[PDB]
Order: sequence, then structure tokens, then C-alpha cells
Amino acid sequence: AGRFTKVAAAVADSVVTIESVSDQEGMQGSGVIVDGRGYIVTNAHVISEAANNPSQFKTTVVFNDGKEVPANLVGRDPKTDLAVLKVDNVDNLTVARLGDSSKVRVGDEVLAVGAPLGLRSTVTQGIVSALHRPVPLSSDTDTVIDAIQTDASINHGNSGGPLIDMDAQVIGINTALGFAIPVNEMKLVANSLIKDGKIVHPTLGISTRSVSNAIASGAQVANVKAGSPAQKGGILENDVIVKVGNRAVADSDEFVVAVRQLAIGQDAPIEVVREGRHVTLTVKPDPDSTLEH
Amino acid sequence: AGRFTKVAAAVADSVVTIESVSDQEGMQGSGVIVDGRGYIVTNAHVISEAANNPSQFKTTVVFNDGKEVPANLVGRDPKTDLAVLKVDNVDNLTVARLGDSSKVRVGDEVLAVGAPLGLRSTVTQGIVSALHRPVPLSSDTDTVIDAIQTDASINHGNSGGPLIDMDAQVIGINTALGFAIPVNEMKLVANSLIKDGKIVHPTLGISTRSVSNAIASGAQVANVKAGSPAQKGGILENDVIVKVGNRAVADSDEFVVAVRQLAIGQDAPIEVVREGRHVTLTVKPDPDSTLEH
Amino acid sequence: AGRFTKVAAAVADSVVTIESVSDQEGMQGSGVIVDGRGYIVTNAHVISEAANNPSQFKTTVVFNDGKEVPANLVGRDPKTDLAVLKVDNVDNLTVARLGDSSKVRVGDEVLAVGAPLGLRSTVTQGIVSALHRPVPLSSDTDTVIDAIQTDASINHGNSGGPLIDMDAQVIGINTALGFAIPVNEMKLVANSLIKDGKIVHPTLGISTRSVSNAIASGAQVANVKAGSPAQKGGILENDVIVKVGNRAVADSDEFVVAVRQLAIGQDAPIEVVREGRHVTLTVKPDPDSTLEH
Repeated sequence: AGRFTKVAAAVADSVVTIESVSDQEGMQGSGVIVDGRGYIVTNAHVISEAANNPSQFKTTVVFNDGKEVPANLVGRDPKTDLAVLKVDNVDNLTVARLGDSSKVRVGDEVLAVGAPLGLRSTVTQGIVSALHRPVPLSSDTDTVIDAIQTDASINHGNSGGPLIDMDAQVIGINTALGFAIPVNEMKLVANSLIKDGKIVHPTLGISTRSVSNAIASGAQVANVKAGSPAQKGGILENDVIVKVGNRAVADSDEFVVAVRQLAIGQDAPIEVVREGRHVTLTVKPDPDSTLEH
Repeated sequence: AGRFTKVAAAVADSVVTIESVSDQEGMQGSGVIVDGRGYIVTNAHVISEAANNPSQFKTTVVFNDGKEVPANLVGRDPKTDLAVLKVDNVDNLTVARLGDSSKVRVGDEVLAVGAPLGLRSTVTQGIVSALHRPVPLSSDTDTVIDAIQTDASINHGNSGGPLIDMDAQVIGINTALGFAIPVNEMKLVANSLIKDGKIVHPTLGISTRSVSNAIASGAQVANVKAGSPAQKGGILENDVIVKVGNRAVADSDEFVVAVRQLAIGQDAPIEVVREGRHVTLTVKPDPDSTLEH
Repeated sequence: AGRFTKVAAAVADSVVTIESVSDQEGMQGSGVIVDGRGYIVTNAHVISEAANNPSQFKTTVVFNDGKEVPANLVGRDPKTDLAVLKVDNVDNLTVARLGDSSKVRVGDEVLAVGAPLGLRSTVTQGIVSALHRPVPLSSDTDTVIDAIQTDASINHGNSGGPLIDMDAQVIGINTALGFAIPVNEMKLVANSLIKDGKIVHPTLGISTRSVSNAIASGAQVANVKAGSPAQKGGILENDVIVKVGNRAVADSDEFVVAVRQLAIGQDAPIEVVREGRHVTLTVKPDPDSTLEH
């Protein structure tokens, strides 16, 4: 048995197919079992149609053995492209080993595993090419995440499945040369989605475009929402944000990720370049959902 | 010497360049020596122009040592994209180790080897991503095969060459993220092409389009040829074929492959969904070439 | 620690980011430290804008530790896509191990390393797919090089960085399924660029287009410059060059590379096919820069 064949066979029982079918459509995806009580993690874009139109879509989970079981949507987070499903009263479940994405290094060999019984499912192999790489993702909203970049091929055949290290541990969730959501970030989102059915992210009310020159490189403020924390913090248009809190901002993509790293209700510093002068501002991030939270 | 360098050097002498040149055109490809009597296996699309227009095309085989030798087309099978060439009176030939594609597992490391002296020839490396994956291939006819999907790059530089395991054994023929024809299927086609110069595949006289919903997912009958076995079997238009013989049919691609698995002249069951009712039919497949057969 | 993680960590200190910024633009690239006196090698297309417009572009080098240091353009060679930078008075530099590209074999595992602190920098892994492969490269002029073809991904994230063997030795410079400039060729160009600030390549004054048929395959003369060595050597239009000196010419790409292998001022044979007759001609290559040379 090969080195990668052993690893792929080890986690095959913990990867499932996710089928969402209507009267005229259908779409498949991959998921991973992360809890013995029947909790399955995929990415939010696999089950987007069933979430926005639940009166016409049925979501089932197909196992490695061939068992087909109905599933229930616990919650989803479009801003991190994550979602949690639930299957009821299924015993002898093979739960996946969840690793620590903070221990992943550049050059580590990985497997991008899709569901074994998927239609066009794949299993690709590569290494970790970059860590903490902001990447944008296209009725769901557009988002930007820090991703574990890998030269293993991510496609519709292994999207939603796990990114696996050589210990058969899940270090990421494959998404959309290929990118995966870190498992440490996935644990935070999934733990909140199981508990409350929702996730609350900070907001500032800013639109930014990218800029890169000798004066200042970063995220240039393109808009300020009325009554937003940035409006009450003194942020103006044409400002060039270079630091959000404790993280330097290289472009609009890193800016979106840096805002999510902030704490809701706590004062945070913002460093901008206004008409050639470096100005330090202070904002209090609002929750994107005030009723949840 | 590296692990892959050792394997690539082991099979280099059994991979050849295939040159087809005319008064105004030329195209190169790769082949593999599978028999000491001078039998070379490539895919049918490398030598398509020389087969359809033999009065103007010359087909030569270039070896690893640099020897250029004229070749003769034994036979071809467009429906599996396979062809067999013949070189006469060449001694001390390095015949390739033919493996067993039924022993190949997902995750096995592979090499996609092209001819060493090819112009734009390549040698790519990857793993097996999927097994028994139906895949469509574009004056030759379009076909669909079960393929050994691999994340090793298949291109014009290694097409027609062998897919190689870590024992330097041929497990597939590279074709056209990359796909290869299984060696077990290649042995069946090549053994018949050497014996009779032809291959006879079953036919039903059906055109199908794909369909995927909650009622029924499979291959929807788009046409029925007059006097075809499907016409004498009771298959109608708008039927949704879900099982051809002993193989479930997920789409039109798997349907085309499932028909080739049938036996000519033997009754076979067909399961369709007609106006919401599951109906089991019986057909007797005809030979596509009645004079050969 | 993984096998590739160990190699990537070994050379990380010898790979640098190269930043060229103006009042309205900016572009990043990768380089490699090849000499303790502060000599950095990248490819010519990373610093093209700063070379052609030095009055408006500033070129800085960012190190692994985060140090940003101004850089000076020693010289560039568009015909091989190579350039040498210089940093002054920087001690404790980690100089990269330079290997021997003539000892590289097909199948050898390689790493394509980009600068660690680059914005969209990558580290991809693959094998060597082909050696001595002519490949064309797009106000700089178009060129063709022999390259170490690899199935590791080369992109804007690791372009200009080193191609690394399993001994953490530089065997190539990543450029532009992926290609790299051999380290042996890089040493020749860099040694001349450091010494004289320039590189002198042979010229013939010929334009060629590709041709591949049964009569003759090679580079067909499309133009002859007035007073060129080819004009004084008897080369005519519609000639089909098949051998430049001691190297056979398969197309226009190999022809461009074969000319650079010639010696300036020394008689060299040219074999053409003129109206069906093989004719052997003799040319004396001129220097492309007569004042340097």
C-alpha cells in the first residue's frame, strides 16, 4: 500500500457526499464528519440553493457504505464559506481526526479528498504553498478568507471535503492554485454554528479598493456608510488604510480579513494615510447581526 | 538516483515516438511497445489522419536509441481511443511490463511518460484521483470511456504513452485533471485488434441526454433508431434509463460505457422511469459491425 | 519535519522579494542571493519597468527577516530573461548553494520557491519533465531559451525565484507546464553581467517560421537582413534550416537557441534544404552589440 493510499483509505469513511435536489435541479458536494452526534461540515456554497430555497430542495447525505440519510441544515456562514449539517440517529460513525492548522508549515505534503461515492469526485495531492493567504470568493455575498494555499488541485470533486496531512488529520476544508479554509478557523465557526445557529462578525461600514505605490500601499476607502463606526471614528473617503488593529493591510483583500479579526464593541486602532499624512484613528466595530448578538 | 527518476529510466526504452507526415502536415505522438514481435500501442487520435487518408500519410516509429523505422497500422478502435501499430524485423526490443489496472487504488503514485525523443514530450507525476470514471472524448466519432483519473498532467507530450506505477508497470495509456485508458481494457482491445484487425462493440440505437432531479437521475432517451434493439425492446423517447444490465447509470456518459459492457446477442435488462413509473425492459444488443461479427 | 519542508526552510533565507514602485505603479518579484558581496539574480521581466524608466522607479530588496534595502541594477539580458541586482554593505548574508544543471535528470523532484514575504508568493512542488526544451517568452524583446521543464507550478508568486533540488541546491531560475532557466546558463550570463554590465550574443540577421513535413522539417528563412552574415553567407529566403553549427534545428524555437550557442567571429556551418537540394553554407556570426564586444 502506498503512502498516500494509506492516508486516503484512513479518512475515506469520514467523508460524505452531500446531495441537494429539487424538481428541476440538483448539485453534489463533499462534507466531513466532525462529531459523533452526526455533525457534518461542508462549505456554504455547496448548499446555497437549499438554504435560500428550503421549500423546494431536499438535502441528503450519502455515506461510504452507500447509506443515504436525510440531513438538516444547522447553520451557515457565507463570510467564511462554512456550513454545518446534522444527521439524526446514525451510530458507528467514523469521526475525522481534526488537526491544528497553526502547526502546518510550507512544504508539508497534503491530500485534497473528495467523497468516495461522488459523481465527479477527486483525490488530489500536493504541498502547502502559502499560509494566511487572503483570497476572495465569489444570492450569497462575496467574502475573503485567509487560506492554506496548496498546489493540489481543488475542484468541484473535492470541494467541501477535507485537506489532510500525512497523519490523516484534517487541517482544512477544500473550497471552490487551490485554497482551503484552515481547520482552526473552521472549529471556531462550527462551534458557534452548532451552539447558536449563527455567527456574528464585526463590521465597520467601509468600501475599499486596492492601491500600490511608493507613497502608500493598502486599502483605499471607497465609501463610508452613514452612521457606521468608521463614520463615528473619523474615517474619510480616499483614505489609505494600512493597519487594521494589529495586522498590516496590503490590499482590500487583507483589509476584509483584518476586520474579522477585531473584537465587537472594543476600541481598535486604524492607521491611514490622508493627503500624505499618517493619521491614527480609533473605531468601535459593530456586530453585523445585532439580534443574534 | 531519485525514486521517480529510476522508474522513468526503467521504461524509457519501451516508449516510442510516432510520426505521421504528409506533403503539407505532420503530427507526433507517443506509443508503447507491448509485444516483442513489434506491436506498438498508441491511442486512435494520434494516427487519425494517417488512418483516414493512407494514400498521403507516412507513419514512422522513432526509438529511444534514435532509430527511425516504418510502421504499419494493424487496427484501430475509436470507441476506446486505441490503436495498434506494427514494426517488422526489429530485434532486441524492450517490451513494457503490463500491469493489472484492477489492482490500482486511489492515491497510488503514477508517472505519465511521453516518448524521450519527442519534440514537446513530457514526463509528469501525480497520484490516482479516481477509478472507473466515465469521460467523453472529442472524422473520428465521439466516445466515452472509464478512465483512471490522475492529477498528473496529460498533454500532447505524453498522450499515447503509458501511465506507470511505482513498479515500472504500465497501468494505463495516457489520452488526449488527466485521464488514461485502463491497461486491462487496453489488453482486450489490442488482443482483438491484433487478431482480427477489428473490434465489435454492442449497440442499441439510442440517443440520450443527462438529467438529475429528485424524481429520477440518469440518461433520458432523446432518440430511438428505426429497427434498433431498443425499438424492438419497447424503449420510448423521454424515458429515463437508470440501469443498463448490471450497472447503474448516472448520466449519458455512464450510459455509453454501460452499453459497451453488454454481451452481443444476449438478453439484457433495462430499467427506465416512464411517466413516474419504474419499468423494466429487455433488449438484445446488436453488433456495431455485422460483417466482422 | 517533512522532506520538502526541510528543503524549503533551508533556502528560505537566500530568497528575497524585489519591489519596483513608482508614483502610480508597483510590481513584486522574487530573487536569489548568489554571492556574499550582495549580488541578487532575478529574471529580466521582473525589473523591466525600472530598467527602461529609471528616473521614476525605485527598486528595493526585502529579506526573510523583514529588512528592506535599496538595490542597484548591475545588468540585464532580455535574450535569456536574466538580471543581476546589487545591495551594498549587508553582512551575514545566506548565499544559495548553486548546483550543476547538467547533472539534472528527468524525474528528479524539485521545488519552485518564491520569496517568503512576497504578497502572492508560492512554493510549488513537482518533477523535471524535460531537459533542453526550447520555449518562447513574450518594451523588452521576445526570446527563446532551453529550459528545465517541470510540472511544478510556476507563476507570478515564484517567478525569479530558484528551482531547487532535494539537496537544497539551485538548479534553475523560475521564469514567467512550468519552465526554468538552467543554473549553468545563469552562471554564464550572471558572470558576464557582473563583470562588464553587458552580455554579447551572436547574430545572423535571419527571420524564420516553422515547417514540418516529409520533405524537410525545421526553420524556414522568412527574411534576410541587408549586409547580415547570412547575406554574406549565401542564405536565401524560403530556405529550410535544419542544422545550425552542431545542433539539429526542429523549428524556429530551436533555431533561435542554436544561434546563441555559436561563437562570435568563428566560421560555422549551416545546412539548408533549397528547392529539394540539401545545401551546406558557412556563416560568421556577428555580435549583437559591437561596442561592448
